[PDB]
Amino acid sequence: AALRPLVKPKIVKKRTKKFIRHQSDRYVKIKRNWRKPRGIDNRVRRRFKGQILMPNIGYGSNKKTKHMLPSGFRKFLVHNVKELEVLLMCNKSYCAEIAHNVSSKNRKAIVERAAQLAIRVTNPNARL
Amino acid sequence: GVDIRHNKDRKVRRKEPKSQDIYLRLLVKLYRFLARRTNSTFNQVVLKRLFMSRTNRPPLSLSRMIRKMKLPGRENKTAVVVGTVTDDVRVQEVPKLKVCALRVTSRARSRILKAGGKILTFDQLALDSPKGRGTVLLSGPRKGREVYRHFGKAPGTPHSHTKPYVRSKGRKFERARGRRASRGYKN
Amino acid sequence: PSRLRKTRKLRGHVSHGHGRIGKHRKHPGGRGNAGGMHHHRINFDKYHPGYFGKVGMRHYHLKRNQSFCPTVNLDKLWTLVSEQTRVNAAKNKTGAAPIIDVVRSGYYKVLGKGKLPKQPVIVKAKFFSRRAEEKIKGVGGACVLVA
Amino acid sequence: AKSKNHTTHNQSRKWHRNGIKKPRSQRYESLKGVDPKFLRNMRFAKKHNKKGLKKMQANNAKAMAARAEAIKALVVSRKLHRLAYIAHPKLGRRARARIARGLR
Amino acid sequence: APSRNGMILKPHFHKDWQRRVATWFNQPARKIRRRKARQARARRIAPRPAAGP
Amino acid sequence: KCYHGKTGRVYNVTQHAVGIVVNKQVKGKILAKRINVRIEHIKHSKSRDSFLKRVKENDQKKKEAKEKGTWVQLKRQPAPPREAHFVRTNGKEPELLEPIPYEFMA
RNA sequence: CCCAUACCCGGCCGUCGCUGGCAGUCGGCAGAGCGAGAAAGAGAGGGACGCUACGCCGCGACGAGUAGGAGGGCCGCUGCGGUGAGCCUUGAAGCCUAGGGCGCGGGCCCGGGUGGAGCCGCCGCAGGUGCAGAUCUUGGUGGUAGUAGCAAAU
RNA sequence: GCCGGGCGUGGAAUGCGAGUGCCUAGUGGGCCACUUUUGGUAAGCAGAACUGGCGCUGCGGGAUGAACCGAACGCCGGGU
Repeated sequence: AALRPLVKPKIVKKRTKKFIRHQSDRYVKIKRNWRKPRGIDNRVRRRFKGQILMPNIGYGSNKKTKHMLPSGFRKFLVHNVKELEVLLMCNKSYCAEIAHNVSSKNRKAIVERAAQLAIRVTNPNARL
Repeated sequence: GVDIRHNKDRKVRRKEPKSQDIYLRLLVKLYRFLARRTNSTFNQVVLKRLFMSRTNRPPLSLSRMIRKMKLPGRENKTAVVVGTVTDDVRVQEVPKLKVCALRVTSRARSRILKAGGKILTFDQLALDSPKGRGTVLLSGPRKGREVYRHFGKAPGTPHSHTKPYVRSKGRKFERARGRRASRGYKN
Repeated sequence: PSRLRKTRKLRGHVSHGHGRIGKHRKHPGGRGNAGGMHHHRINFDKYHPGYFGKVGMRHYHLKRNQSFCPTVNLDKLWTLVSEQTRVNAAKNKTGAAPIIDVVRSGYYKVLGKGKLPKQPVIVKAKFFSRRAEEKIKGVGGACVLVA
Repeated sequence: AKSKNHTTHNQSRKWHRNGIKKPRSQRYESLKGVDPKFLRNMRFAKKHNKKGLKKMQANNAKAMAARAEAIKALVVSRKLHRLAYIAHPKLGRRARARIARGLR
Repeated sequence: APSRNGMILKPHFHKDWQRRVATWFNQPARKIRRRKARQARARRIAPRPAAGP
Repeated sequence: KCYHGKTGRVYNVTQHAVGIVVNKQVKGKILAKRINVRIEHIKHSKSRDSFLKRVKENDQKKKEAKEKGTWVQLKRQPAPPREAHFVRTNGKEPELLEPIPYEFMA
């Protein structure tokens, strides 16, 4: 009963786990965000066996399915009802996403307008 | 494992002008079309010369193109120069000219047009001659800048007539030891 | 624009673009133009020949206004007068030659650097060269001196 | 605290990176260092080369026409060879019109 | 520590110059002070000319 | 001593000497430097005339055989593999060879 | 017979090259081609998509990397000029999160909770702009540890 | 040394687009091996030549290992 996309291709990802910073587990000051090790003796840097993996461009997702949700759509942030009339001609490709700070009285104007324009919403059941 | 060197496989050349001039960027849109759908190699040279930096398209003097158009098998063809045509005050008579340049100085317009000449722009050149038929593509003196007199072999070298960088010239600025045979040595 | 400078791309890299072995110390070679006759000897011979020593006579109280003599070539000689003057002479049939007052334009000495259009002039200058006098005479003009 | 004194180890490798370029050959190499007395004469022979201008134009021209009289006094098998003639665009048109009637 | 081919420079900064740097933010306000007393000068001697003798 | 063996070309001839333009390799670059040498340390190099001889026949065989209408080879081709041929072994039989035993010669 | 990140085959990413291709979306003022081994002429007497040309598309080949160099950041931080008839007490910033996701990555967008008043996107401009280290500075808190210890002078 | 005119079967094989100019960082402690080699009884010692390595480099093998043998690396599936 959903608003199915144009075509639903088999998404295939080269890697699904995140990349963790080196020694980000052993410390709390070392946050999880990736930082390339530049040390002169660093194992991770010189690609030793059985270490953390360094992100290359070889892990790049297919351009046919890049920035594509599991539902076969692509997100687009929306702030008001006027920023929806843009997406009325990309119905089968680009879904709509209401921004966070949009109040609850304005969200129940966007969603049914997006039901009129047949645009899919990824966060319809909001604060409500 | 392939035994090659990737040292110089990325060819260093301009593929679009660094300038953000939209009138210049509109001309390139016009000549990108003419370069690839006409077999005329004239448009490929003009396309390559539109990309270049100002130091690579030096100004053409007015007397230089007079000197190059009074050559025999000419005087019906059109003058095409990608740089700019400055007026030369040291020439008196001006023949009638058919000029196409990117920019013409205000005095060089009034002196050309008073001689019954004709000044064209590159959009009008393509309309009058798409394949570049009957034109003479010219260029100003490229190594005429003051900078090249410092280049070459270094000064203080045997037979290396190269201008050094001095803060001021005078009798006591680089006239001593390296230059006089009386002071040590000279080259 | 600090956002275009290089240091934005050096954040994270340890030595900040100055090498680990040869660190960025205060002054490795000395301050200023030091070591001219010494450890920087090759740089001063290869790029500033003649830097060291004295030549010539020490003139004490040099007053630049005395040695003031801005030259003008014969190529751009007619540019000192209007185009109306240049045409009204080749059109004139009495042989009336215009006078070009060089000193009025700002120059003092006349040097002959090129060709002249063949119509006489009487250049009211202060100094002349030999070749400059030849060109004006050979065209059919005159060289009058003034102080 | 002694150290190494001299070694030509990495050098041969370093030279062949940008190649060992042979010196740039060019016709008309410079006439520098040639002995003056011979050169001083050579500049005189070039100074007086206009002297024979009329002779030279009136020597090769009468030699230009003298060349125009020596000319004026004169002026794997046939099977694959055949199939190579039908298979030619610019000069096999008349040939393969015989096959076009073979269907007719 | 000179590099390759450059120019031999002698900056005159070996003294302690950062104590006597005369900046010019007076300049826009200075002109107004000049002009507003140049008009008030002419107002005083109203029939006499503005440039003076 | 760095030119003893090196070959160059003459560009200036004096009474008892010649000027030569010879190549000298100096640390990864070649320099075409001019040296003045007396005649006594000089020979006409024959590393060239055998090509000058080859130019004669190449100019000879191009003018000749042109009126014959034929096309004859001019370029030097390297030594090819030899062609298939026979070997007559008339009457006699190839002698059998045998490795000799060891005789300690000292 | 076993297996390397080597070689072959196939996919995908990126870089490089072809200084590759595309303005021809030329429609009842129409007639749908320029893959063709061969220097040159389909010469005149009612119809999907596209082409932010700084866009799109097709082929090949290639991919290690400290010091160092450059390019791109729709990576991030703070302020300014513009702009979004932008968001906000029907809940902004900040913070928490076993929630749902995207990006190779820097990072980001949603859900929920808390909070109570301001904040952000885009095009430009500006910098005191991104931390793991410096026996770093200041603040705070652990392990040691309920341990040593609380024994000079009846 | 000048002109002028005439001769292309491009005159060995193989491979590959070249030329050229600016501006320029880092570096200027190196170390190991086959072969050659000087001093030393010798040394994981000191000093050179040539080439390749290590440094700057993971991977398979030598149990282990800066350098040995194989082979150099985008992310994956199959085969070898």
